[PDB]
Amino acid sequence: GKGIKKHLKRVNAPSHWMLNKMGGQYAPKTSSGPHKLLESIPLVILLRNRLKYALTFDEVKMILIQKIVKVDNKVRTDCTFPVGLMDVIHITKSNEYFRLLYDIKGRFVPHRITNEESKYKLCKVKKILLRKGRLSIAVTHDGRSIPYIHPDVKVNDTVRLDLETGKVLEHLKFQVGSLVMVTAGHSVGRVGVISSIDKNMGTYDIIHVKDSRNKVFATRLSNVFVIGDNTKPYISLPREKGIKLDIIEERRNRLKA
Amino acid sequence: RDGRHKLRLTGGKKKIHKKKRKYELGRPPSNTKLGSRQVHVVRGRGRNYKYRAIKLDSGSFSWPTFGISKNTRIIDVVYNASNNELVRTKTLVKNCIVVIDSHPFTTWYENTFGTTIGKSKNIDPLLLEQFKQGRVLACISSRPGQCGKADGYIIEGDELLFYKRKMDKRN
Amino acid sequence: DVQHERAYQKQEGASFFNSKRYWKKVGLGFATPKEAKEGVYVDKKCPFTGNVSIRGRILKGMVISNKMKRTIIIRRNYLHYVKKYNRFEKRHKNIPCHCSPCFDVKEGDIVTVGQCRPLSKTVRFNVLHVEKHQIFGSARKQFVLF
RNA sequence: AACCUGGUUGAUCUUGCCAGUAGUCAUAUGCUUGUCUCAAAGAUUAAGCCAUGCAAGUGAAAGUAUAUAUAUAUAUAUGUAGAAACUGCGAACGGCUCAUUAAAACAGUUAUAGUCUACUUGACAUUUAUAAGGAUAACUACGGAAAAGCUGUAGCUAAUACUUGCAUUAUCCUUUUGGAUAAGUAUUUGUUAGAAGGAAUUAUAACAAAGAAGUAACACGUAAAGUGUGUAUCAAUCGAGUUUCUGACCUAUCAGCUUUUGAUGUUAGGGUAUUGGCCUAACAUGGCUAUGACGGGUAACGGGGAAUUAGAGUUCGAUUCCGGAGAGGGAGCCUGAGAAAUAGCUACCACAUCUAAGGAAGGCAGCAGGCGCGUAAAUUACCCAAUUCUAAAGAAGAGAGG
RNA sequence: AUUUCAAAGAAUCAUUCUUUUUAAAAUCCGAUUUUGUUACUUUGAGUAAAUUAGAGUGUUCAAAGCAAACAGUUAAAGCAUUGUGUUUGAAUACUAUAGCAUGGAAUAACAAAAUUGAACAAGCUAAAAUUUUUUGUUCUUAUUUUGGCUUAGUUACGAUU
RNA sequence: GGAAAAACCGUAAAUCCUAUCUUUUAAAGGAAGGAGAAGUCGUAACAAGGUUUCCGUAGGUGAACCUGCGGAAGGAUCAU
RNA sequence: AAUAGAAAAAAGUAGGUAAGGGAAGUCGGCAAAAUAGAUCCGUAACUUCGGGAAAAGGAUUGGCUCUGAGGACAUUAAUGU
Repeated sequence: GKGIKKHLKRVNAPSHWMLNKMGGQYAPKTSSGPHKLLESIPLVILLRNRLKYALTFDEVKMILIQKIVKVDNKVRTDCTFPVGLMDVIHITKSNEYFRLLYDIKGRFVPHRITNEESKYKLCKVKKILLRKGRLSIAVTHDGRSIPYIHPDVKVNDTVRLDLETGKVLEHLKFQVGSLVMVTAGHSVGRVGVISSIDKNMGTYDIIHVKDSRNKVFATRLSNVFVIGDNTKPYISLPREKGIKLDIIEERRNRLKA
Repeated sequence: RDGRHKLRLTGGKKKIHKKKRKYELGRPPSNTKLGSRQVHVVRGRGRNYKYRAIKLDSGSFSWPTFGISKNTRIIDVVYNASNNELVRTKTLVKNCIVVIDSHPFTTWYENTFGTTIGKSKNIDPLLLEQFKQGRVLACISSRPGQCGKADGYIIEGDELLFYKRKMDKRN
Repeated sequence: DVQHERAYQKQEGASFFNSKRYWKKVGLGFATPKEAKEGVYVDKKCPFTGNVSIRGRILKGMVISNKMKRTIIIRRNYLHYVKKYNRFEKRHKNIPCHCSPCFDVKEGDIVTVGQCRPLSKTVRFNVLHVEKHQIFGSARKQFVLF
């Protein structure tokens, strides 16, 4: 016939899966679900290839049957389920909580998080729709639907979201003084303050972002994730704090240990 | 069927490969005539259901000027914009001119305002003259071949004048 | 006046029995022409009063032919870089484009067209702005560098 | 490593070729071959033909068991297994070839305000009931036909298969509250009113008509109140179709092509999932062309890329990935979210197997293996452990794959 | 061919690189900031991996791979409030000329360009805004102010060799 | 409510007839080009090659060629 | 009309028509037959470029019931005959 393609070659899979050349022929194909294929990881990769609690896909299946993994406060059950851009992985046997974040090279690391901050997540809204009876709803990059959102919150504003009720605690404006995290552009995996906004009719919109070392780079509006307000990042950043060393310096640092 | 296997923009005869795909469709055309309501269900791609009315007679007709509708039997097909064949054969199609039995509207007006919402817009004499003789000229608006019913509106003013002149120099 | 093709012509979405004609704003920094707006004409593929709308690319071209009902043929001339010789050569492409009754377009006029949903087999742009400009010789042989 | 030599003559210097030299993820072949790692391999010739075997199924809390087997407590209670079968979901992916095909397909680049979208995700629904209607399989009995994944009767009986169908909430006023009134999701029509996008005939709100479809008569036992399965609308998602722009080999001993048989446009329809000559009718008389149209050739699938390169380049790309195309040649169809599907189907032509001659069954460019073609190419191997996929998803399957 | 030439300061080794100011209009509170199109060019953005160039890494060496390293005859050490091995690596670039955004002085094009075309000040005129408002569920009217248009004046008024 | 069966448009396989194009390929006889030998007949060209050569052209001839007409020097003269 | 009636055979002569074959008949396709009107398509070698040409070779054609196309006048665009 000519249906949907269900297979995925290991070579054809995203580079940031970080799989080798010689390990079989087919990758896990992510199931359909709350984050885009190219913009996630399948849970198998997280358990086996990153954390190393399984050496085989089979061990991942054995782990998954046991209801000891929870993503987003709820138990999950399919191996190929997506990890998502911002979420909380909870491994209940050893009492470990991870929040998923980007490094500074462009791949996902599971980052050790305290029990207290584990009970919330950060959700970018992609759209806001007006549904019957004049009740607004917001639509998230986390695949999740938000009923009864503030009219004060607009499309690029992010929102802090509880995991027990699924309701909003507060929100972070996309104002030109807010911390932004880069999600998929060439300079993916950085944090900066938002210098400047440029609006182009009918076409892509670019935002100029400044690093803590005062380096500047530009990036496309589509992939920009608000991550706090000028006081602090609202979730705990991983080790390099979103700050990218330049290659020469990085190699110089590596040697000088 | 759809979208290829006809000549190049230059006038050239473009080659063919890619054997006809199902998603082209080009489903067989339906006439639909004036009789007793009879409709067939059609299963369209992706499980879109459509309704094939093959005969009809009873529509939803709207008096646009007062924004109100009544259901009425449709007396005859009298003019078609496109080919004369459809009107001759007594077959309905979207933009066709039929005649409706005006007793519902007449009854409504008498009940509501009196005499044979946004009140008192005062009819039109030409339309009124038609109205006394009890069967009134209307344009079907909905698509019978898609929607399984034929729904329309009473013609008015300038549009009315145009259809009257074309329909009936004059042979 | 306007209509005499064998179906009534209406300007749908104008409305007639309540309110207090019809035209739209087109955007992208273009200006809705006065001659479109206070003109009386009826159309369906006109970008200032049809159901059609502009989205996609915006290009400038030269009009070659005016001789179909409301439809024009524009040539885009351009310079093609040839890697072997570090040099250019002229090449060109015709885009058949819908017009409007609003403009009055003469062979050799410059026009700014926009992309839109397919309106005929090869009619896939529609004119947004008429930049008037006299030409010498024949437009088919002419070269403008836009 | 940005390299040159021998050959016109009696001797000479040029021009000029031929000859040498090296490489070639580029084939063949001759001789020889001790090791070890690594590993291409019936593409060029015949998209030629195929014997035999294998290559897609699926039930570990959770639709259906008086076939049958079984463990505890007192014929009864619970349960536990369960051949068989209906039903469900997949089998529309994979894998293989490269014949077709030169603005086609393809690559980057748009658009979808022109649309469809199962599984999965998150929001979350409206005009007899202490529990409803049959009829059917397996199964039983009698059978038929040389033979086929042939199936005839008649008697049974279930289902998350098929089929019915049961309240109650919301609006306005005195003023926590006391009264009155409303009450169809898509979809489609007519009428108007008008959180966002560059731009709305958009989201949306009202009025008057029609209106699908639904909102549990289903299964477990979960938290020291839960799960499965089905389900309307929206969004998300895995995607798909169209679609903008720009990019190609050789040929002028192919120069005018295209328009009755849609060519180019306008209007109106029909059709589509949707736009459109996509298709019908009526009307225009256009559209393309030496900046090479229209033809012809290609021992031409495209690209990522490959070989050779000092720098330009030149040749190559069946072949690991992506995309396209096709399943002997053409054509037409069913089902379903997804197919013009080929280990779905119907027919023709070209081939061709079994037959007691009445009829029946067929498609290796899946993997093996055979014949033929040839310059030219491997085992009828072992295994589902890994890699992954499909399932009622651990536990089963997979010549996908190792 | 031609339409904006230059001048001053600091760094550095004698040169080099860098900054300041110098016409005119509009605009903003005597001071503050905007000004043809396009090619071209610069940065950027957004780019599948394998391949390829390439950083890291003693596969026994190499072809390679994408890993690994460290301490410990079995514990120290660290840090967790009697428990827990620790550091990690999988960079970078390229990914047409076309398309997208972007700084630009030169070089090119092109636009604008006198059997004539302006720019402003004055006055009249028709459109809009502002203030008022006739009359027992609502129909009017009236002054003023702003953009468009008809008509004398006034400017370094207007054309490179 | 509904199986068989038919008719009509519409897809439209396939079969046959022409028509053109394409591709090799047969054929008496004709007429070329090359390759091979020591064969015949000449003496055309190279020297003023024993009539300067060569061109264009036309006619003739046994062939090499000869001749007319008009050119050229790559001529045998750069020059009273 | 330089006759009539009746009969009805050979033969004659002016005619028809023949299964299956299709020029085998004959010096010889002679005779006979086939074709043909029109509209719409399609039309070669070769050619003194004028032709060849109706070439060749196709298709269609009734009756009925409709539809469209094509004028002339005269009222003060529309309205009429």
